[PDB]
Amino acid sequence: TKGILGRKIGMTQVFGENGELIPVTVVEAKENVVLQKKTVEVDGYNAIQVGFEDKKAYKKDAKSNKYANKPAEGHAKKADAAPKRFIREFRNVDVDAYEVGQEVSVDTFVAGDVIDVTGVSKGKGFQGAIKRHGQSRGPMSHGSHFHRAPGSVGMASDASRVFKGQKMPGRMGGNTVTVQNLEVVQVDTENKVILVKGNVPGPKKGLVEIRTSIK
Amino acid sequence: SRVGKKIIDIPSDVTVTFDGNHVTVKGPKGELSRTLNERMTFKQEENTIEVVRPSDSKEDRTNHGTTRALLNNMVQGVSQGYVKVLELVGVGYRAQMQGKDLILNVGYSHPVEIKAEENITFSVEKNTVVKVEGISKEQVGALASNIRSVRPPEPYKGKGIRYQGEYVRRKEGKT
Amino acid sequence: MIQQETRLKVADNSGAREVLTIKVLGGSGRKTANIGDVIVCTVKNATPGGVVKKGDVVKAVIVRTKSGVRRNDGSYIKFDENACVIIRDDKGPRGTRIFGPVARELREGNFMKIVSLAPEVL
Amino acid sequence: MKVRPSVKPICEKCKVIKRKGKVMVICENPKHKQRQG
RNA sequence: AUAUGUUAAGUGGAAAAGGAUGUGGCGUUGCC
RNA sequence: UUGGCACCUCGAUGUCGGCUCAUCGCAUCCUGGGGCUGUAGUCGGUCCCAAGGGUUGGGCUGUUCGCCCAUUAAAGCGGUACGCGAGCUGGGUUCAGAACGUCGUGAGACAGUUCGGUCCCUAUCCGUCGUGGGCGUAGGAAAUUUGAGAGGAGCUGUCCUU
RNA sequence: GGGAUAAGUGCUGAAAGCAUCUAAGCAUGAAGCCCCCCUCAAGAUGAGAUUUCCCAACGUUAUAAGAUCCCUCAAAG
Ligand SMILES: CC[C@H]1OC(=O)[C@@](C)(F)C(=O)[C@H](C)[C@@H](O[C@@H]2O[C@H](C)C[C@H](N(C)C)[C@H]2O)[C@](C)(OC)C[C@@H](C)C(=O)[C@H](C)[C@H]2N(CCCCn3cc(-c4cccc(N)c4)nn3)C(=O)O[C@]12C
Ligand SMILES: [Mg+2]
Ligand SMILES: [Mg+2]
Ligand SMILES: [Mg+2]
Ligand SMILES: [Mg+2]
Ligand SMILES: [Mg+2]
Ligand SMILES: [Mg+2]
Ligand SMILES: [Mg+2]
Ligand SMILES: [Mg+2]
Ligand SMILES: [Mg+2]
Ligand SMILES: [Mg+2]
Ligand SMILES: [Mg+2]
Ligand SMILES: [Mg+2]
Ligand SMILES: [Mg+2]
Ligand SMILES: [Mg+2]
Ligand SMILES: [Mg+2]
Ligand SMILES: [Mg+2]
Ligand SMILES: [Mg+2]
Ligand SMILES: [Mg+2]
Ligand SMILES: [Mg+2]
Ligand SMILES: [Mg+2]
Ligand SMILES: [Mg+2]
Ligand SMILES: [Mg+2]
Ligand SMILES: [Zn+2]
Repeated sequence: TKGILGRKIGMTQVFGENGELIPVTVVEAKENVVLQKKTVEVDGYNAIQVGFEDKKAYKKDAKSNKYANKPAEGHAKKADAAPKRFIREFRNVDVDAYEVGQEVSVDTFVAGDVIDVTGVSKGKGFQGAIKRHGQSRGPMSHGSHFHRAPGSVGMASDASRVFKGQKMPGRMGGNTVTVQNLEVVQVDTENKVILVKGNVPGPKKGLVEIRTSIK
Repeated sequence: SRVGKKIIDIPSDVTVTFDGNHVTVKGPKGELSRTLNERMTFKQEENTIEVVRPSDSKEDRTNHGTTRALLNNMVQGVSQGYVKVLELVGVGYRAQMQGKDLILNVGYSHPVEIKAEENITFSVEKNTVVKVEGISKEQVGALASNIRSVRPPEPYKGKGIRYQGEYVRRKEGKT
Repeated sequence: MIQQETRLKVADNSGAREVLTIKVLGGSGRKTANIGDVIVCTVKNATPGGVVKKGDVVKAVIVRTKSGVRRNDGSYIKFDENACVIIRDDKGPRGTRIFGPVARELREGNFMKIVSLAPEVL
Repeated sequence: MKVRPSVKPICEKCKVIKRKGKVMVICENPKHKQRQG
């Protein structure tokens, strides 16, 4: 029913009521604004569009993404908002309960809420079968010349080909990942911070999306 | 002999309104409606109705018998209705009315609730006797079947929910 | 972190001195046991005159590990050695005396007699 | 249920029927239930 | 396409001993 | 499977076992549903549906197989050149040395045994895993997206209560 | 969790006075099927949708929105 955008700051720990140790992820979710309401009538489905982080205003001869371009400035100005660095949609919210241009404060979530956190996992670059697919090494001694190779990739005359989906070296990480059934440990109104039990995908400063757990 | 060729003596209270191919039998005890076969003739007198088949194939005899049986069942259900009786055997086996639904205590960790449907009314007389009355014969049979299948009878002691008059095959248990 | 072929000192007076882990109980493919888990083991060394003889295949509960355990409050206990106690079917120790400190975790496993006999529970 | 290619009455109360294209025997004696297959 | 019929199994479009109120044509017959 | 046949390959289609990596069938080992029981219960026997997932770590032997130890819900049976050596090993097996038993007058040999004994190749095409450039998408662009379709996931124990 | 099913289990019900789960109808029923969960996905050439930005004269020359070259870099490689 709820959603908000934030940046992952880092990991720390808090002590629970019973003295239990709760590892937590600090998510900073300032400056969230509803930019657009998509509806079944116009777009074919219901969603709100949320911009997260304020950008600098447009200027001529801007060289980087720090400054809004004219299409982005117009789109944001339609919501009476500053242009935003990150923009994402939430289809799990009630379209009625939002006004275009309203803020989305962290206080929308309460302690004990069960949430799903979505983000882009850390990149690992080109990685082999051992690291990328958890495969086993060959022997490291006893004459072996097979240590980190992927092994056999097919059978023989039948099928005289490698099947689709064969696990092989390649770029690893940098994929969208949703971690389900995390919990809100604390919401701190100042500093606009949400404390999430456990760890969430991605590097520090990366964008995360928090939604009320679907399950 | 034959079943479909047999005539039906409609009740004086029941108004068998033959809506063409479709049929609708409003009577003292309720109303019924289902579309009879689209290849049969349902010509009726003022006080009687007699079904006739237009063909002679296997489908002709089969459809004629089933159509006449359905019509007679609708007439008898409008007139007198239908009663299904269930009996509970076993220590602690009881049933009760929670308003319209029926609760059964049949030895599970939980009771089982049997909800009432339209034109169906339940009734549990003693602790261990139940009854399913209604106009439609098929619906009454189906509800009684569900009530019985909550806990069907068992051979070693006859425990469970049995039909009134059901013969339960019994077996000595080699205790 | 006890696995197959791990050797543990015995912390009772059952007669076994050192045992070798044959199996970690608790499900298919389980590799490692820790404090409070039950293992199958063979007696490698035994004290003469004891009840449990060298070569016997017995069951033991781990009461001390070098890897130690982590507790719910973020605190840890680690020991300088790995030790176990030979138990009967009903979890009671086969011996009459327990030596060395044992971890509090044996309370959760209902090894209450072993807990009572130990000089120290930490 | 007896599932076998040879479906035939075992006792005098056995009845041979055809249900959904399968030759079956139904009887008061549950041991005599058969389905061809 | 035309005429008469058969099949309801997609049988047609891979198989046997054996089993079976599946259905059609033929008959010799019995009770009524 | 042991074979029968001798149709492809003798200007070479690398043989057993293991390792790595799988993939498919169902005649189902476990788990799910169900009928019969010479099914009281707890357990079983047998048959039917069911291939989603799961289906072990050691001792001996080159072994496959098998026996054993200890587990497990279970430790299923098969196909894929008895899957997989331009992926690995090389213990075994068709190599030169040597020895035993045995046979042979002998050189030597084996319903046998024993110790030792070089595993080459920089990937062109298809295939597969990743990752870019071009053009198209009836103006050009920035961002947010629907989802035709595709992939992934799918297991199960013990205890308490009733 | 929902929907449809397998083996089954039925209800109603004739053909065939009876009986019959089936022939017409009506239900119920599996870790299995289709969804529900996660990810990719319009080269889906059927190339989809929404919001916002921009607007020229005479093939050429210079441009708009927008980008790139080049340079400082890393959470990416
Ligand atoms: C390591 C290099 C050698 O490769 C191999 O030995 C192997 C591993 F590649 C090899 O044995 C291949 C696989 C062989 O082929 C197989 O032959 C079988 C009969 C049949 C099989 N298939 C068809 C079923 C074939 O694949 C064979 C005959 O080589 C002997 C190939 C032929 C063409 C052959 O003779 C070639 C020329 C062979 N050879 C004689 C080596 C002769 C042995 N040797 C000599 C040396 C050496 C010489 C000088 C210096 C140094 N430092 C070393 N090292 N090893 C070389 O001088 O070089 C190679 C390529
Ligand atoms: Mg390994
Ligand atoms: Mg190496
Ligand atoms: Mg027979
Ligand atoms: Mg066909
Ligand atoms: Mg066919
Ligand atoms: Mg052959
Ligand atoms: Mg010839
Ligand atoms: Mg050859
Ligand atoms: Mg050649
Ligand atoms: Mg099968
Ligand atoms: Mg399966
Ligand atoms: Mg298996
Ligand atoms: Mg092979
Ligand atoms: Mg080899
Ligand atoms: Mg090969
Ligand atoms: Mg060798
Ligand atoms: Mg001699
Ligand atoms: Mg050697
Ligand atoms: Mg789709
Ligand atoms: Mg396609
Ligand atoms: Mg479980
Ligand atoms: Mg488009
Ligand atoms: Zn019988």
